[PDB]
Parts: sequence; structure tokens; C-alpha cells
Amino acid sequence: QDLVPAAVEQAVPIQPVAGAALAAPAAGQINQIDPWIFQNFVQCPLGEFSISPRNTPGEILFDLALGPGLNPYLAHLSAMYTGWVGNMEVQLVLAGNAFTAGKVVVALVPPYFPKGSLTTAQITCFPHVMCDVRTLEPIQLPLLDVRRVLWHATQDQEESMRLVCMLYTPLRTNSPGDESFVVSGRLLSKPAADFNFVYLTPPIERTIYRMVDLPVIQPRLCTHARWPAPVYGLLVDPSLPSNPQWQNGRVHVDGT
Amino acid sequence: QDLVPAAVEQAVPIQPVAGAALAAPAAGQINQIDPWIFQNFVQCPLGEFSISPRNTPGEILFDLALGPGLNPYLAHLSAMYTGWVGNMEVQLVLAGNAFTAGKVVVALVPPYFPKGSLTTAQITCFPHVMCDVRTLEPIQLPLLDVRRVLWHATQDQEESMRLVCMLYTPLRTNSPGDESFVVSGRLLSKPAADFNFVYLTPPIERTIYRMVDLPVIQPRLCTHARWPAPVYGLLVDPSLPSNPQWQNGRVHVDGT
Amino acid sequence: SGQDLVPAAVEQAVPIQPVAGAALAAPAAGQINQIDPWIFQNFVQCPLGEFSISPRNTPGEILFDLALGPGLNPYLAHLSAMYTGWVGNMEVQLVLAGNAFTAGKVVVALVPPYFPKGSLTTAQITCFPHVMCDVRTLEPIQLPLLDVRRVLWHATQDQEESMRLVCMLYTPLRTNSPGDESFVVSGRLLSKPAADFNFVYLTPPIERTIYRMVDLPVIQPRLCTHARWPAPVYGLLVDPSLPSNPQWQNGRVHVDGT
Amino acid sequence: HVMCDVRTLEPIQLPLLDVRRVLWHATQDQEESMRLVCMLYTPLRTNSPGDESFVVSGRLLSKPAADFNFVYLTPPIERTIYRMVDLPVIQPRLCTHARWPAPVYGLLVDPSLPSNPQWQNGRVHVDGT
Amino acid sequence: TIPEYNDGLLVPLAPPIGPFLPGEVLLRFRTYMRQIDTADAAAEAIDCALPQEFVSWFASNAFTVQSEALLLRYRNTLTGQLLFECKLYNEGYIALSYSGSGPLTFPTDGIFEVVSWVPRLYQLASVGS
Ligand SMILES: C[C@H](CCC(=O)NCCS(=O)(=O)O)[C@H]1CC[C@H]2[C@@H]3[C@H](O)C[C@@H]4C[C@H](O)CC[C@]4(C)[C@H]3C[C@H](O)[C@]12C
Repeated sequence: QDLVPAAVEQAVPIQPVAGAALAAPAAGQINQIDPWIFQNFVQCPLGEFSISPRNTPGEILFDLALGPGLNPYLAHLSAMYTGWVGNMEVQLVLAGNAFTAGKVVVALVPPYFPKGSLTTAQITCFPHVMCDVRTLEPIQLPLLDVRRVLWHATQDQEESMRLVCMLYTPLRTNSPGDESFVVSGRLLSKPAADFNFVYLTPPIERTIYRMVDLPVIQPRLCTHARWPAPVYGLLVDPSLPSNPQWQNGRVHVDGT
Repeated sequence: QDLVPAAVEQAVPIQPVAGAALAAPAAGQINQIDPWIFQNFVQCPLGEFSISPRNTPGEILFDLALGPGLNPYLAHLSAMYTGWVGNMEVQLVLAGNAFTAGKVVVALVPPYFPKGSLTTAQITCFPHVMCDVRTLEPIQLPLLDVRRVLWHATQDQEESMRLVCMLYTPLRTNSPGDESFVVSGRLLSKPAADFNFVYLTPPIERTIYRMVDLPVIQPRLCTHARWPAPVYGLLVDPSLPSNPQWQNGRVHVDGT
Repeated sequence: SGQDLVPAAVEQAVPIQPVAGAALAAPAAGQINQIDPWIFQNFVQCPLGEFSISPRNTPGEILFDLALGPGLNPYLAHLSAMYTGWVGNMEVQLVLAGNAFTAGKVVVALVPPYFPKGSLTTAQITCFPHVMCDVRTLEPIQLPLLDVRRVLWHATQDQEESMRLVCMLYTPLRTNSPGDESFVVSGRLLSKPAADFNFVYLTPPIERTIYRMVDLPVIQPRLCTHARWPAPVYGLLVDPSLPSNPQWQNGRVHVDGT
Repeated sequence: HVMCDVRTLEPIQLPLLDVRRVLWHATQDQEESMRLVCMLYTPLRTNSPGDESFVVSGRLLSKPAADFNFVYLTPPIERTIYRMVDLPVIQPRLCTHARWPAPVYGLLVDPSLPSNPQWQNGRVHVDGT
Repeated sequence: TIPEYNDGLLVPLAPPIGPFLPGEVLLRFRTYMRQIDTADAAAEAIDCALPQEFVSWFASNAFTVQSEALLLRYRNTLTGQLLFECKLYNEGYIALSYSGSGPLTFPTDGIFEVVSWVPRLYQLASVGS
């Protein structure tokens, strides 16, 4: 005779994936990192999202990917090294009232899972953690390093273990409340015990995983990009054409 | 095979810094303090702040500094002694509803970190503790004694481990509520196991770390500071010139 | 290969005791901080690690003058955006291996902290622990760089008083070679942290640090715009028959921004 | 790296290791493998009579280490990727012209004509485009 | 509006500046030109998405993207007042969640500061006319 307690409900289980033990006989070097980078949860560069009451269940609030671009220390250190291998650990914080009532479900989608569009019933089929927006304490997950190759290169066109988050039940207020009350969220990450880089190069170039930085130029000290004259104002207007088809002064953020 | 529990989220880790063990062969004396000053959390002199809904994320709600001016007992005892060395321990209490929804993040900024202005993504890169305004129980941190010199002097123009607090996600009410509902906070501090002073002097003078005290003089028993006549009233008026440029009756609180 | 050169300038017993690195600053920082054990394994060239001795130089000229720090290593000048502090020694190699016909001697000193900066004449650079090395030496000259310091660690902002390593042209550079050319020995500087270098307190890695050598834009100088008249640039050139030191006023900016 | 003086006697021997993400490599698909890059560190200081101008030559020569291996015997193919460009064994006088349908009557250099023409026939890439 | 690029025919050209989430308008940079005008006397305002020093500073250092937008944070350099918060979409244009009716001009002596990468669905704090 046993007792089945009616409240545990959490703790995603893992099987340890090998880190440098597979990479070692094929990498030239296996480069440790500071033993104190594993101790703190620092905010992911993409660690930003919001859950509004106009989101429908199924919406994917964020979709990360296991890399060293999930930690501002590993995104820095990953300019000296040529490739990484190892696990990580994420936690998210959600800032909601005791009025908002939804549940999100953070899933660990493997690599090479067909990148189409998951439904709401298929997200709970992965190692997941379910959490509502009223929790006070941050909830955490192990982002493991399922991979086919022995180590990854810090040029991310390789597939890696994703972290997908779906709005599972719709966000709605226990009270009448406001319809413009967004639930801000944040992500925070840190290496797990088995992370380390591979091959010391020079700090290579500008980089990838380098955060966009804007020039310290007040807009009045700028130049218009459709006429040879300085910028003479900033505005927003819903009455003008919403989607113009300008041709000059257009550019991606990757330079093309 | 392991289980990674989906809720721990806290407990900042430390490496013990040496207290009197470094200071001992260079101080003339090493002066213990009452063994019961380490047992109670008493309110910091600067232990006051408020989080309003008109604060934008990034605002620094408070910025302390490891000293003996963080505890009304060590600010008293520090008039007999000439310098201190040792750790401390802080806790803050936040008084919010189950309507307010923000998160603050209390960080341990080291000394000689360039005193400019931290952003919201850089505050989580320090040993931090994240906490929302709906917690019922007070949350605590170790304020360690990272230092270059062997001990500090109780004349604080030396740099010491700061404690910075930023509004991390904006404060907004789960309900319509009120837009003038401020979330009062309070700080409370106590020595950790490794605090002790250095060199017994006389209770030196007035002091520094001496709390400002105002004369017990009802304003009708005062004198105007721009005319030789008694004070004949108190008022506030938004219609008069907001920022006059008076020249008499002006003085700092440090006497200049 | 020929050995009509100087075999090796093997570091003389410079009069200096051993200096403690991270063993003094370890019980005063609240973290356990280690740096990659492979950074200690190869000598990489300094950021300021390129000089040259021509025969137009005179005895006394200061060839290089580089303070002990993390600015002496491309690896550690990059790692020092995440930390606030450092301690420890460095090992510097000096690569001058000039022609077989050149002649001359440089003297590398070990200037302590707080020594006034400025002149440092040739009569007094020998009063410091020094190494007098010929500019023909083949094998590199390992020479230490100790962390003589008054405090436990230094902050990674250059206002620190730290031990310099001055090099001074001691005797002038000449050549026996019979033909119409004086070679210009061009040395280099390689460096690697000693066994107990260490950084102190992990902090947010900010790019706008006192290190981070200048970068220029990757844009061709023919798509660039002019800085004295509103037009493109139609060709850069060098002309010796013009006003050599002009007093223009536009397009004139320090490198430090102002 | 390895820093070699120009005036060394015996040849500098150094390895070229197989750092890889995968177990083996495929011979018919150029992939990413370790490079040797050689750079001029400090410049060359010598005399020079009047001609030639004394260039220091250098040559790289390789052999397999003790643990090189191929993987799986297939039937040999002829359209591989390590197949050097060979040319037709045909004298130009027997050829045919590319811009006008006639035989070719003489090959010559001529520094007088437009040095950079923009012809549109007889243009091809050695890679077959 | 698009001028005549061919004489009467269609050409390749950049796509329209969109799309936006429900509630977002287009942040416009505004400069005034020289105009020959017979009757009116107002200023001829032309609007762009990004000024120069932003089209340079792109295509000089080539960034990656890592997400669908950048959350900028315009704040005045004096007193640190937060003017607004905008999304620089990866196609080089700024959206700003403004639900008013008429225009709303901001001061031009602040500095944009990149805060983070935000997904396409992120919901900006409204600005108040
Ligand atoms: C003369 C300007 C209108 C004519 C125009 O648009 N262009 C003329 C030559 S150019 O294409 O600007 O190169 C007017 C309209 C906008 C004006 C500006 C704007 O009013 C903004 C500031 C306002 C200050 O009070 C005066 C300078 C100023 C910077 C103005 C200078 C100048 O009087 C401007 C530029």
C-alpha cells in the first residue's frame, strides 16, 4: 500500500548528454571557461517577450536555440574560440498579477524536428514545463545538447536544441481589469556543468552574436536618406500612407 | 538519469572573503563587537524607497554601499574606532498588493566598476537576486567585502561594494486600480560573521554617519532668513515662481 | 643559417625577487576566477608590439614603453571587459633578429611604479634592473614583468600605477654592408601571462573599454564622402610638392573622438 | 603557430591535424578542414646586385601521417573533383574561330588595340559556364 | 510615389514597408527640401525610415539578426527621460505603438539605445498624444 501525493506536478527529467567526452578526440583543444560563469543566471540577449490579452492560444511567444548567444558572457567569450559543445540551463520570470489567468508551456523541441508550426496539443509531447503567469518565483529548465555532430561551430547555421514557448490557455483577467495589460516576461541563462568551447583563435572580427549598437548621434546631427539635407524632425502619423514603397534610405540590419 | 526540478530560482552563491585575517598583521588592534549585533536585522539609515507606476524600467531605486553606516549600531560604534573591515547582510521588504506587477533586481556591484549608468540588461550580470513586489517575506543578500586595501577607514571616500537596485520590469496594476499607488520598500541590515572594527580612538567629534537632527524649535519661535522678523507662517503655492533665485538664507546640509 | 650573430641574450640574473600574483588577491575577492589554461601556452603578439630601429634614431630614444597590464595580450585585453581587477606577472619575448651586418644595442629596463613619467634619460635607464641585448640576437629574449604593487589587485582601468618595461636605444644602429642601404631592424613583442595571472570579479562585458583597439569602417575610400566639400572622393594620393603642413579646419578630428 | 626565420637550414616540419565535427570526411564533397596559413611576419632585409632582386623562395611538401585512411572501396569514377584541367591536343591552325565562322589564321599579342574588350562570343568559364 | 523607372514598364524594386502588428504606426524621420512654389508657402516635408549614419554604420559592420526586431529605447541625454520605445524591425524601419489620431512629434536631441531583440509579436508600451 502506497500514497500517491496529489501535488508535485513539475521537475522535467533528463538523461545526461556527453559534453567534451565526445568532442575531445576530434577537437584540437578543449577550453574550459571561468568556473563562476556557471553560478549566475544572466539575461539572454533575446530575453524579452510579452503576453497580451489579444494573443490567441497557440501563439509562440518565443523560440530560442541552444547556443552561446544565450548568455552575454558566452557571446563575448565566443569570439576567441571557434566552436562550442555543452548543455545550458534557462529560467524565465513572468510578471503578472493575481488577476491575469493563463498558462504557458515551455517545451524542449529537439533538432531536425520539422520546422512547421506546432499546435497546442503537440507542445506537451516534448519535455516541457507548464507554468501560469501568476507565479512569483522564476521557473527553470535544462536545455540539453542533443546533437548529431561531435561539436558545434560558432557560426550558427547548424541546428540545435530549441526552446519553444506557446500560450497554452488564453490570457484573461479574473477581474474586468484592462484590455491593454501586457504580462512582461524575461529569460535568463547560464551554462550547466558540461559546457566548454573548442579551439582558441584570435578575437576573430566584429563577430556574430555581437549585439547591435547604434551610433551616438542625436537625430538633429544626422542626414536625411532621400534628400541632401539634415534631419529636421521625428514624428508618427496614422493619417499618412501606412505602407509606403520608398526605395532610397532602405537597408537591412545585416547591411544588405 | 537525473531530475532537474523546475523551481529553485534563488540563493546567490559566494566565496568567503577574509575579514580580520588580512587586516590583522597591519592594524594595531582588531576590535570585536557585541555578539548580538549579528543576530538582528535593524533598519538602514537610508532604508527607504518607493516604486511608483511612473518609474520607467532602468530607474535605480536605491544604491547603497557596504559600510558601517548601514546599521544604526555600527554607525554608533564607529565613533570610537578608526576603521572597519568585514562583510554584511542586507534584506529588503516590499509592501505591495496582489494587484501590482513588477520585478526589481538587487545587484551586488563591485568597487571600481565605472560609475556611469547601468542598463537593464547589464544589471543581471552581477550576483543578483530578482524579486517581485508581491512577495510577503523579506528577501536577503550577502554584501561581501571585495577590496584592494587591507581594511577601510570610517571616512568613506574609499570605494566599497555597492548594492544597486533597478526597476527591472515596469510596475503596472493587474487591475485598473490607482495611478498614485506607490509600493513602499525598506532596507534592513546586520553584520555577517566576519565584521570587526580596527583601532579604538575616543568618540571622535560630532561624527560622520551621524544622523541629521533638527532643533526642537517650533517655526513660530524662529527667525526669517531674509528679513529681521520672526517666522509668521508656512505654506505651499504652485502659483508663485517655482524656482526663485534667492541668495540669503541658503545653506547646504553639510554647513557650506 | 650562420652563427656570425649573437647566440642568445639569455636573461641575465636581473636583480629582482619573485613576486606573488593571485595568491594575495584570492582571499579578498568574492569569486573563484580562472582563465583558460591554453592562454598560458603560446606567445602572441602584443597590441602595442611593433617597433623599429632605424639609423636616424639617436641614443636615448624610447623604442617601446608598455605598462604591465592586460593590454599586453590580445587574449587578455578581450577577457578584461568581463572582469574588474587583475594581478600577476607576465612573460615578454622581444624579437629583434636584425641582419648580420647591423650593429647596436638596446637596453630593456624594469621601471617600478610611481616613478615619474617623462624624460628617463640614457644615463639613468641602467640604474633599474635591465637587460642589454644586441639587435642581432637570434633567439627571442624572454624577460619577466613583475607585479610590484602596493595594493592587493589593480582595477582594469589604466589609472593604475603599474610596473613599466621601457626599452631605450642605447648605442646607435649602423651597418657594415658595402652597399648604399642601411637596414632597419624591426622588432616585435610577444607576451603571455605568467603562472599566476588572474582576473578578479566578473562584471557585465562592455565593449566600450579602455582596451579595444581602434577599428575603421569597411567602406572603400571612393564611396566615402568628402569632409571639406559635399562630394564623393575621387582618389587618394601623396604629393611632396605642395604645402606640407597645411592649416585646414574641416575633417580634422582626434582619434579619441573630440 | 610556428615562427620560422628565413635563414634556417633544415626544413621546418609541422603537423596538419584533422580537427572535425564528423567521424570521417567524404572524398567527393569539399568540406571544412584545417588550414595552414603562412604569413610574412617581419620583412626581408638583404642586398641585391642589379638583377634579379633576390627573392627568398619557399615550397611546401606534404605526406600522409601514420594514420591516414580511406573508408569504403567504391568503383572508380572519372568525373571526380581532383581532376586537373586538361586541354585538347589540337593545333590552333586546325581550330575554328568563335566570333566569325571561319578557321583561325593566327595567334598574336598586340599592345595597341583596346586592352580590355567586351566581346560576347568566345566567352566561357574554365569551370564550364 | 514611384517615378518612371522604365519608360512605361515594370522594374524590380524593394517591397512595401510592412507589415505591422495591430496598433503600430510608422516612425518617420522628417526633413524639409527646397521647392519651387507658385501659390503655397508651407514647407515640403519628405519622410524617411532611417537617416544616414544609420545606412552607413550598416553595411560597414554587418550585424546578424537573431530575431525579428530590435527594441530600441529613445531617451533624452539630459535628465534621462524616456521618450518612447520602438521596434526596429529587421527590414530597417521603426514601428511605434501609437493609437492616436493626428501627428505626434518628439524632440530630436535624444539617443536611440538598443535594449534587446524582441520577437515579431512583442507588444510595445503605448505613447500618449
Ligand atoms: C530654410 C528651411 C525651409 C527651406 C528648406 O526646407 N530647405 C532650404 C535649404 S535645405 O533643403 O534645408 O538644404 C527652414 C524650414 C525648417 C527650418 C528649420 C527648422 O525651423 C529647425 C530649426 C529652428 C530654429 O529656430 C532655426 C533653425 C532650424 C534648423 C530651421 C532652419 C531653417 O530656418 C529651416 C531649415
